[PDB]
Amino acid sequence: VNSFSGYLKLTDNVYIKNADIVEEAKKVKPTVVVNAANVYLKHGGGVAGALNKATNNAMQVESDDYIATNGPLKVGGSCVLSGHNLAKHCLHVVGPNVNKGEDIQLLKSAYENFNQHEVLLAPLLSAGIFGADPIHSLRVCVDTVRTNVYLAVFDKNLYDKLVSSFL
Repeated sequence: VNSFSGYLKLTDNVYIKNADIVEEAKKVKPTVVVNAANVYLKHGGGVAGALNKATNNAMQVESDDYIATNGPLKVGGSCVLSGHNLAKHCLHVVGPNVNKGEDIQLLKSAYENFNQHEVLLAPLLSAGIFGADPIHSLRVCVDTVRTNVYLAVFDKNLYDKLVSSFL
């Protein structure tokens, strides 16, 4: 049993809810929250900007030190950093950004990072300002992630379309 509430069950391991991931993280304090990161861990907008704002910029300060030591992530890659006030850990995952021309086949590689964690609160990778089709992102998630994933979808209209169209 876990703390996640109000989710629709899509599969054995994937759950979905219309929710603000920031407000959901603050309520649950999950072991892992996933950030929709870029390779520079520059948390300007979208999910990343909202998560970072909720940490009072402490996520960005920690991230800048990580990049100064390690250099940029790979598209499809990830790193584990602090979850600050939101979670124990934040898994920063880089999905391909269609608005930069990145290979959508890298979306499966991105979701494979989730399999290193037994339970996660996450957004749909490469959705929103990363430009991919969220219906596609949900299909790749279901077909790639084997651990227990609780998906937060900010937009009510999109949530209802994801559920209605789910095979």
